[PDB]
Amino acid sequence: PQITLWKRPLVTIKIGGQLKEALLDTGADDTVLEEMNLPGRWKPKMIGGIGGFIKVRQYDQILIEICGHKAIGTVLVGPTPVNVIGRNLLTQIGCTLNF
Amino acid sequence: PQITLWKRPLVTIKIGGQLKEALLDTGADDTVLEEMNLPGRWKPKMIGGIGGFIKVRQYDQILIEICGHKAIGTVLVGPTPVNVIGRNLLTQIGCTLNF
Ligand SMILES: CCC(CC)CN(C[C@@H](O)[C@H](Cc1ccccc1)NC(=O)O[C@H]1CO[C@H]2OCC[C@H]21)S(=O)(=O)c1ccc(OC)cc1
Repeated sequence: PQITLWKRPLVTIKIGGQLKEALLDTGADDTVLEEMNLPGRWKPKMIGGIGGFIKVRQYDQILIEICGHKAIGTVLVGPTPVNVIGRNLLTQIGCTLNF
Repeated sequence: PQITLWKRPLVTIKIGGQLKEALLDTGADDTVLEEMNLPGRWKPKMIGGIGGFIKVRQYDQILIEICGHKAIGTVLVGPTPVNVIGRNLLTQIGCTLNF
């Protein structure tokens, strides 16, 4: 689809078999989701944003469907203000910026 | 143009008579720029992201050119680690997300 930006580009995602709403975020290198349960192993990591750094759990090679498009990649879980889909997954679904 | 997301979507902007690099950021409601001593009145504001909130100065009706596309709107100035062009201006230059 072509998504205009008068509203937040929020979309439905499927991860761990569960539906969620997430923000398509071209300013995020990484995908960061709010606290949730995911199966498999994870590693503790740090990630920094506009206000400083937070502790996240890093899940690698996670299946996630974004607005009907499949991706498999790294998902960070932690106290982010909102679920964000970052460039690591936006590239996989073929998302580009156009003006 | 079309911008892929293999790397950060950095572009040159002109604001306050200065050229700077800034992210085209679909996840930013507002535009947030590195500390700069703009003239005119402003209003205090706090904006939150990963890590928490930062204090910024809100300037209204600021002229800003993004890849040769002119815009005018609100710009927030403060200790951000990166310049981000938010949806308030991305809509003015006709920017969409496409996949
Ligand atoms: C609330 C959603 C999101 C935070 C997630 C908001 N951000 C825009 C993002 O694009 C920032 C913009 C941003 C980019 C880089 C450094 C600071 C901020 N990116 C970001 O935090 O990404 C992190 C996750 O992936 C990593 O790659 C970048 C940092 C990591 S922001 O910078 O904090 C922000 C911008 C405008 C605003 O107006 C009300 C309020 C908050």
